[PDB]
Amino acid sequence: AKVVKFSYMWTINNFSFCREEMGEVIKSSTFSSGANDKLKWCLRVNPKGLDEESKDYLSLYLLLVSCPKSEVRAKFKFSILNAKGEETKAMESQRAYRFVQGKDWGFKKFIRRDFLLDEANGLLPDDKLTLFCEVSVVQ
Amino acid sequence: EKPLQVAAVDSSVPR
Repeated sequence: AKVVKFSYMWTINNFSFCREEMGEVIKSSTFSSGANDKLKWCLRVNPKGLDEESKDYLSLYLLLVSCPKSEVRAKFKFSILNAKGEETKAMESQRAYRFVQGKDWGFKKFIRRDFLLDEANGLLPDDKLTLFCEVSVVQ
Repeated sequence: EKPLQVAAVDSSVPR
């Protein structure tokens, strides 16, 4: 199995200005590996959760935005950058998931929002949420 | 009360 590792850091500025609706989606800019294979990825966040059951959480997904092949398998890992600059609260997929164009995989309940908004945890310094994604794609 | 994070992986489909 041939594997390409790559990563993306996303800073969401003005986090408290997100819309107060569970529908709302925010997406990152697209990013890619160096393998030069026409794959484009982005991150997707539901700041107020995906749906009623998850409304207390922030949801976080990896989306394969563009891919001219039938499928690609990839492992992934998300983390939050704290006010010290270190990664915290990471979660990984453990195994590789099958992506096709337009498909996303991730965590409906990535982190409870009240924890996020709790000043003492230092995860929204300056009203900014910084997320780090590591991806390992099978080539 | 509720877990801080749930490591269950799924695909963005609202319920």
